[PDB]
Amino acid sequence: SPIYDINYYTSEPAQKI
Repeated sequence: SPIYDINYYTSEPAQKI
């Protein structure tokens, strides 16, 4: 269920993206 929170890969490159 907490798979939706696995998008932290995006939450990391806050500066990159």
